[PDB]
Amino acid sequence: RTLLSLGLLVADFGAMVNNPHLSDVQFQTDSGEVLYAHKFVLYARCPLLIQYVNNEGFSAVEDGVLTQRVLLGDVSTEAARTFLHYLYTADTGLPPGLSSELSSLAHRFGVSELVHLCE
Amino acid sequence: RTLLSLGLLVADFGAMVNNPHLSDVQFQTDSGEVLYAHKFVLYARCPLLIQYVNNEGFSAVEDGVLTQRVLLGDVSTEAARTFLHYLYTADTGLPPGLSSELSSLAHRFGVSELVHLCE
Repeated sequence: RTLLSLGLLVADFGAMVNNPHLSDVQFQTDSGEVLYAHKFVLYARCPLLIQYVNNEGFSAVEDGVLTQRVLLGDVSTEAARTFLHYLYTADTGLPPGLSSELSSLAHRFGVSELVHLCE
Repeated sequence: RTLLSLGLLVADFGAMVNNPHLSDVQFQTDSGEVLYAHKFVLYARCPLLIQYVNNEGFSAVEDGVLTQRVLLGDVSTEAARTFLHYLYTADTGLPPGLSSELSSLAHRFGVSELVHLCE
């Protein structure tokens, strides 16, 4: 069954969402909350988001280790997290209370399938 | 359709297989060929493989950038690549000419679903 194998893959990557381990990029929302992400995923799945990181980010050093942090304005921490979740897992079961915020994000960062789903 | 979204995710990660971009680990087979990999995936999908990397790897610096290289003995470059492909994409359509080599790898690194498929 490829569905079993795929189901395991989705759970595996889902466990990396907002996971500081191996994180080389951080998004900071308007609340001041930091969300951990991985360039591996951003680059593979969202060329425009990784360019935004490379263009508007700034370096931050914690414990002698350097990371890129990016401000991610005018969006709820919850929407930003759901967006990242979609990139890591392709999960389309997303809370409609967020559909409008997710759609702005998907449009800004060229995630067409997601604009489709957010109607 | 979650299947469309998932199909896109699988193609996206599939394009990272043996892709030097963002690579922080390399496997060297008996032929002397180097395969590029990403700890993000290994850690998310194969705890035993990432431990083997951390335990038996050695550091190599190219262009002032440091990577971990690991010898991956007694296996064909093609099998090693298919193994990595499975970790990145969960693809179960794997060439039976390799099933025996993949099974040794899956068993060594605790990928149970894959031992199942290799019969």
